Amino acid sequence: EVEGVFVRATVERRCRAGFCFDKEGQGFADGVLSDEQLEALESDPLLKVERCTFSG
Amino acid sequence: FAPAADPGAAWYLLDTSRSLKPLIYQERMKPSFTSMTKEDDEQV
Amino acid sequence: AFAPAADPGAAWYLLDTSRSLKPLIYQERMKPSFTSMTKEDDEQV
Repeated sequence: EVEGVFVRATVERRCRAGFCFDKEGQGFADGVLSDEQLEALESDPLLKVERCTFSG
Repeated sequence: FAPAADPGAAWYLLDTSRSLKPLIYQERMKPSFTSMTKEDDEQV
Repeated sequence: AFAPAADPGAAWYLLDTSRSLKPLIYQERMKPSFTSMTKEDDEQV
C-alpha cells in the first residue's frame, strides 16, 4: 500500500533545472528510497494537504 | 567577503533592527482544525 | 485445501490477539474552529 500521497493537487517543492516549482502533487511519506532527496522534494506543503492513499 | 566597517557611535547604528512583534508561539495540537480532519492527526 | 478454524482456549494465549492501544474517545467539533463547517456549509462533525 501507499502510506500517504498528500497531493491536494500540490507538491511540496519539485525543484528541477535549477528552479523550484510547486505542482504535480508528488508528495510521499515512506522510506522506500531517496529519503535524503525525499527531504528536499517534501518538507514544503505551502497549500493545504489532502492525504488519499493509492494503495500501491 | 561582505564586511561592514561601522562606527556605531553616532545617534544611529547601521543595519538597525525593527522589532514589530515578538516570537508568539503558534500551535495546531487540537482536533479543532482541518489538519487533523484531512490528515492523520497532524499537529503543527 | 469457506475456511473454518480450530482454536484452543485453555492456554492463556488465545489466537488473534488484540491490542487496545487507547480507550475509545469521542471527538467533536463544537469548538469555534474547522473550515468544512464555517467556510463550507455547516458540518458539526
